[PDB]
Amino acid sequence: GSHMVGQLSRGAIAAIMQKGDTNIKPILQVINIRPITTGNSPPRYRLLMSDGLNTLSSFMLATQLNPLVEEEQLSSNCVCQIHRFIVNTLKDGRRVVILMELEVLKSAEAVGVKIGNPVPYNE
Ligand SMILES: O=C(O)c1sc2cc(-n3c(S)nnc3-c3ccc(F)cc3)ccc2c1Cl
Ligand SMILES: O=C(O)c1sc2cc(-n3c(S)nnc3-c3ccc(F)cc3)ccc2c1Cl
Ligand SMILES: O=C(O)c1sc2cc(-n3c(S)nnc3-c3ccc(F)cc3)ccc2c1Cl
Ligand SMILES: O=C(O)c1sc2cc(-n3c(S)nnc3-c3ccc(F)cc3)ccc2c1Cl
Ligand SMILES: O=C(O)c1sc2cc(-n3c(S)nnc3-c3ccc(F)cc3)ccc2c1Cl
Repeated sequence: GSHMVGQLSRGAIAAIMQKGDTNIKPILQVINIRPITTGNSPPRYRLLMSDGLNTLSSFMLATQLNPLVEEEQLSSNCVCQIHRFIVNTLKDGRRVVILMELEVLKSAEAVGVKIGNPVPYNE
C-alpha cells in the first residue's frame, strides 16, 4: 500500500547499533544477500538491510536460517520482521548483527523495489 516507508522500523538500525536494544522486533528490508568466504565450514550469508532511513551491511544469518536463502526466496526486496537477534563483536571491534529468527512479511516479488532512500549507517 501507500507510504511504503511506513512498512519499516525507521531508526531501528541506530537503536541496535548505538543503544544495543535487543527487545525490539524490528521490520527491515533486505537490500542484498551474499555468501562470505568460509572454507570447509558451513556456508554463511551476510546481508545488507534497510530500516528505511539507514542501510547496514553487517548482518548475518544464523546458520539455522540458511534454508530461507537457499530454498524460500529470502532475497533482495523482501520485507522481514526480526523476531530474535544478537550482536557479536569481532577482534577488530566491528559488530555483526546475527539474525536468529525472522519472518518474511512480504516476498521480494510483492514489494519489488528498495523502499525509501536509505543511506549507509556509519559505524
Ligand atoms: O580471502 C582473503 O584473503 C581475505 S583476507 C581478509 C581479511 C579480513 N580482515 C579484516 S578486513 N580485518 N581483519 C581481518 C582478518 C580476517 C581473518 C584473519 F584470520 C585475520 C584477519 C577479512 C576478510 C578477509 C578475506 Cl575474505
Ligand atoms: O592484510 C591483508 O591483506 C590480509 S590477507 C589475509 C589472508 C588470510 N588468510 C590466509 S593467508 N588463509 N586464509 C585466510 C583467511 C581469510 C579470511 C578469513 F575470515 C579467515 C582466513 C587471513 C588474513 C589476511 C589479511 Cl588480514
Ligand atoms: O566488507 C568487509 O568486511 C570486507 S573485509 C575485506 C578484506 C579484504 N582483503 C584483505 S584485508 N586482504 N585481501 C582481501 C581480499 C579479500 C577477498 C577478495 F576477494 C580479494 C581480496 C578485502 C575486502 C574486504 C571487505 Cl569489502
Ligand atoms: O568473504 C568475505 O567477504 C568476508 S568479509 C569479512 C569480514 C570479517 N569481519 C571482521 S575481520 N570484522 N568484522 C567482520 C564482519 C563480518 C561479517 C559482517 F557481516 C560484518 C563484519 C570477517 C570475515 C569476513 C569474510 Cl570471510
Ligand atoms: O575476529 C574474530 O574473532 C573472527 S570470528 C570469525 C568468524 C568467521 N566465520 C566463518 S569462517 N563462518 N562464519 C563466520 C562468522 C563471522 C562473523 C560472525 F559474526 C559470525 C560467524 C570468519 C572470520 C572471523 C573472525 Cl576474523
